[PDB]
Amino acid sequence: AVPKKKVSHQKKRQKLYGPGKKQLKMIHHLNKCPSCGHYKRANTLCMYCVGQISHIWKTHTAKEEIKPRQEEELSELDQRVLYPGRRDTKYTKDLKDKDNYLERRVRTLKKD
Amino acid sequence: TVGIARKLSRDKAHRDALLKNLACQLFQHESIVSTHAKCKEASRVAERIITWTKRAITTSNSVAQAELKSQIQSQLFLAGDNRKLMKRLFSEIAPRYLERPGGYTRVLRLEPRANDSAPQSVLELVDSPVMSESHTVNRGNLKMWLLVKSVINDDANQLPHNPLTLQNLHKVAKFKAEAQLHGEIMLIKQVLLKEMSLPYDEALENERTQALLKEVYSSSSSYVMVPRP
Amino acid sequence: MIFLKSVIKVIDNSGAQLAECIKVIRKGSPKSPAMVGDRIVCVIQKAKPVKKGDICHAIVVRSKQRNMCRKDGSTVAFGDTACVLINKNTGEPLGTRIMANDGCVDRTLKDKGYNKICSLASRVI
Amino acid sequence: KRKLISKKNKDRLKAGDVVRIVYDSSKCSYDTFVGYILSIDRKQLVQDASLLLRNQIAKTAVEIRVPLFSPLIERIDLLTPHVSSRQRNKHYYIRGTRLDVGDLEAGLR
RNA sequence: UGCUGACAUGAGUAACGAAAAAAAGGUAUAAACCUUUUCACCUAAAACAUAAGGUUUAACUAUAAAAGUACGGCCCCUAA
RNA sequence: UAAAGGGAAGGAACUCGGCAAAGAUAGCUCAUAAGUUAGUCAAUAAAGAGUAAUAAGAACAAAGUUGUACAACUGUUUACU
RNA sequence: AUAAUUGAGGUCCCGCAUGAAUGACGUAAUGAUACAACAACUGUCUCCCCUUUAAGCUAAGUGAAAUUGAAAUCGUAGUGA
RNA sequence: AGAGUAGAUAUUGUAAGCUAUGUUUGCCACCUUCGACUCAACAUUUCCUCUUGGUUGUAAAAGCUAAGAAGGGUUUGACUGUUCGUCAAUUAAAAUGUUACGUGAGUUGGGUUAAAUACGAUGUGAAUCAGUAUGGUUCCUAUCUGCUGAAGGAAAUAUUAUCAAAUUAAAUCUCAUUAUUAGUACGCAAGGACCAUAAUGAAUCAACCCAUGGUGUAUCUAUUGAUAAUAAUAUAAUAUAUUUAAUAUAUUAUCUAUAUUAGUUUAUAUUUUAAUUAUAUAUUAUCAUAGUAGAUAAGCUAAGUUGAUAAUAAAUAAAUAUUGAAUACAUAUUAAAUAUGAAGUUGUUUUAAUAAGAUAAUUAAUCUGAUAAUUUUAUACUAAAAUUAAUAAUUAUAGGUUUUAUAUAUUAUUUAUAAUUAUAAU
Ligand SMILES: [Mg+2]
Ligand SMILES: [Mg+2]
Ligand SMILES: [Mg+2]
Ligand SMILES: [Mg+2]
Ligand SMILES: [Mg+2]
Ligand SMILES: [Mg+2]
Ligand SMILES: [Mg+2]
Ligand SMILES: [Mg+2]
Ligand SMILES: [Mg+2]
Ligand SMILES: [Mg+2]
Ligand SMILES: [Mg+2]
Ligand SMILES: [Mg+2]
Ligand SMILES: [Mg+2]
Ligand SMILES: [Mg+2]
Ligand SMILES: [Mg+2]
Ligand SMILES: [Mg+2]
Ligand SMILES: [Mg+2]
Ligand SMILES: [Mg+2]
Ligand SMILES: [Mg+2]
Ligand SMILES: [Mg+2]
Ligand SMILES: [Mg+2]
Ligand SMILES: [Mg+2]
Ligand SMILES: [Mg+2]
Ligand SMILES: [Mg+2]
Ligand SMILES: [Zn+2]
Repeated sequence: AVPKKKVSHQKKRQKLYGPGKKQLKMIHHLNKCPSCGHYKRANTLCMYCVGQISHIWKTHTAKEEIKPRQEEELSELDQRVLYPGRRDTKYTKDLKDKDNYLERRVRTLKKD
Repeated sequence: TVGIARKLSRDKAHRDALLKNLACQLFQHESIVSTHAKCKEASRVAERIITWTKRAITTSNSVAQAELKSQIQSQLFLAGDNRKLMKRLFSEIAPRYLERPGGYTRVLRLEPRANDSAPQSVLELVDSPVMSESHTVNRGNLKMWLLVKSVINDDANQLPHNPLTLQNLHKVAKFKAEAQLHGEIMLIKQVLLKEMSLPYDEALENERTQALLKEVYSSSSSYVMVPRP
Repeated sequence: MIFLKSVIKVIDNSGAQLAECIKVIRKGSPKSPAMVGDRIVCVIQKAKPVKKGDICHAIVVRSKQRNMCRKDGSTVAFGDTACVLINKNTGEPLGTRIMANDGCVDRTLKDKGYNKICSLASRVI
Repeated sequence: KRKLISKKNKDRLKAGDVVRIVYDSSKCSYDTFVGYILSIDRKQLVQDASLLLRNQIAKTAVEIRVPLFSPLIERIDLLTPHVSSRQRNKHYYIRGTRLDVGDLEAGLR
């Protein structure tokens, strides 16, 4: 059930980094993207190009932002009177700063 | 039970629900992104559904027709945005594949997602019309778009087209009229140019497209095979 | 296939009605089943007024176990497992006739060499 | 022998049919058997198809599976065609209930 | 089997706590946040009203509105 | 490994011990002995019938009979063996 | 009573060392009590097989525990707190 | 000594003698759990099977006793916590041990040393017992050794692809019954062989899935109860085009099956009244253990199938011999020579590892491998194995597609083609 002795620095090292299985291999399998000569994994669509395509689709197949009929011609003063902007809670604020906790896809290097 | 299909770490009913759902979504949107495994199974379903639809369209036997229809109904959730899906399958989707023998769906490997390392894929219907009127382009077939982009890049660089690219183009063509294909390419190209920084000369582009089509359409070791002495 | 305290029909006129297998004779391990053609020791559990309680020998003549394979690629299975009482050291039927009411048996008995039993039987299937 | 058991033949053998299996006398010395077909066992390949048929003989049942293409069997004669009442492909369910076969030999007399 | 602090070993191991998810869009930022649709789960409840309790946790600082009648306290009256 | 489902021929041969797991042929209406402290206590008696059902066919209530020892009985007890 | 019984029930009385409110004696009912027998039913077993789900396994994210004189920690025979 | 119809030494063997073992009951005080299940490993003082000597007590057959021999094998029940023991049924036999009286970080916990309680006994009593009875508590994710598998690296008498011997590590090694020889030998009769062969099986092991049986959360059908859909049809609204003289007709699309009021408090239901607010319509789906039941393809499996139980041979053990001295005889040799002789040994057979040797290739428009993709013969991960064709040819890996086949359960009262009729057939 339990270790009989403190495992020596050597022994643990050799258990961990010793065998091949436990080592990270080098990703040899990667090649040029036909559309823009950047690196991409083999047998795999380039993540930039596809993303771009998706974006374009979104732009084209964008749904109509259903803006209400009343609020478009609603006086600024009137609006202020109606809907005064409150202070948001800490949690809400945190949620809002997406950049802090949310990751945007990185771009690869150019293959040569 | 063991080894007939994927299990996907879900009990029977739930799995079935998932797969039907995925099929429905694919029919709706033409292209979707999900985990590889899910895609792979979803395609199986979708293809089968398409074939059933085709059979229903074709076969003279009323009994057979009815049965196929029933099967199709069973294999879908026709409720919210899928309410008119039955109609869509027969009228819009199935006809595109009347001449094509299987292979109605295309699965393409993406990058594994960062947070989970789960291997992802695009699943999409093959020959999906890229141009809807009163809309410009449609949320269509990624592969075609990618090919077009590649072609554009090549043109920009003034390099010859890769053989692989040519092969892909040929494949795309096989079940496609030439003029139609050309039109589609043209439609794609302008949009791509707009997206990218590159400029757009219409006539020149058209010419290029024509050239590309022509090559596609009109077709053209150390070991010596010798008889036993 | 018959095992320890399996109960079986006696299809004989010895007066035994129902017998309970206590051992299989030729087979080495006591865990092993007795099948058609095999000789068993049994206790006589029920009899018409030999007596109940008598330990006697019997041959299993038919079984309910489908799966028993014949060389011609066929199988036969019965509605019950039945036996015929025999004589300890003679190996002949203890009864004079097999009950013609319910006296079918497996032709494998003939192959085995239980000719007396086979002839005694109303039908050999 | 193939024609009966063909899924394309209308007048085939069905669960419910009573049949007489006649063995060849030159090959073997087996008696002919009459039985109600509970099931025809069709297989991936053809020659190893069989049928499972039963008969009650004077207060005792007996079921037999016969390999239909065994050269031991000469021909099989349809005695009685099935009735439209009992429905299903395989009639195992009848054994032990009201629907059981009874004595086919007796019926024949 | 000192005491305190720091740092190891087991070990990047076990586990991550009753479990149904999917797509599209927010957002070429999302398994986990929000919205829509699909699917499911609880339903003499996992719902809707409440009592007690408590770092106000809430749909929040521009904040939880009462003369009283199927509104409670205090108040009057007592029980233990 | 856990929590389930099914299982031919056997049917307790298992085991300290049928532990565990099977096992319900109306849940309504009839019909229900011996014994007995005379309380349908026994009794929701067992068995059995009426309606339903003829081998394909929800879930839940409902799981036997008898002998002996001890204690009348419903209750209470070592929160955590 | 079982094919076969150190168990069970009945009876016999050298009660090693019963006995009358530390109650004595037989009974109905009751008991998740404790022994035993029969029926039925079964994976308990002959004898294990298949299937499902959650784990285990791999990838990503997080990330414990008892233990630890120091270890470069094989077998055998002999030796020896 | 003495038994043994005679005669100590076939078989028996008093008391006394000399030893061996550390399997019992003890003694010492160096040192602080019995059974069951599972899996067994080792020993030989051998229970069976193989070889053999002795046997007025070897006629034969059964035995008794002794030598060699550990290759294979050595049981299922009732009783009991039991190991044991008493029976029952078998078996060739049901051998005796050692392994912390093997095995609780492998299971169980019935016995047995706690707390509750009772009975008998002892005690004035609290309580006690080489008593009896019911109940009743430990857990552990494996660091190292070890073992079972599977990889990576590596040094190769120097490479790669493939084939690979010796060898090393193991496995295996059998047994019964029946029949023949033969009712022969032997024997008054009863009884009844060796030697040797064959056929059945027995246990054990391996492989397999054509069939058989099981399963089969992919497989359809049947079915109970509730809900939610899609399509069709009737109704209504709105939107969009058409015709008509915004209106009406009809076409297309979308949305809609509501809602309010009565019937003495509430809630629900019913019916009326209001409203366009519907189908004993087709087909689905969800949930109820896969809701339940009948069948069920692949795969996996045994209760199934198939095969093996490894020869021939070499040297031997106990034993049985030939000649033959030392020692004029005798002596199978603890002399020289020459022979028979066991399920044992060596070997063979089987699996795994290793890789001597062999064939070929050599810096490469497609050298040998890896990474990568699709995968299953393979699989925890790996590894193994198949494919990565799309050009002058040739090669299908998974999914799909087609094919025939299977599975389901209705179908000739049918489908298809031509005009209730003709032909081809499910
Ligand atoms: Mg210190
Ligand atoms: Mg570890
Ligand atoms: Mg682990
Ligand atoms: Mg884990
Ligand atoms: Mg959780
Ligand atoms: Mg997103
Ligand atoms: Mg309700
Ligand atoms: Mg609430
Ligand atoms: Mg036992
Ligand atoms: Mg027992
Ligand atoms: Mg109940
Ligand atoms: Mg009481
Ligand atoms: Mg008392
Ligand atoms: Mg009580
Ligand atoms: Mg991890
Ligand atoms: Mg010896
Ligand atoms: Mg241990
Ligand atoms: Mg230990
Ligand atoms: Mg208890
Ligand atoms: Mg099979
Ligand atoms: Mg099968
Ligand atoms: Mg529910
Ligand atoms: Mg065999
Ligand atoms: Mg080809
Ligand atoms: Zn790119």
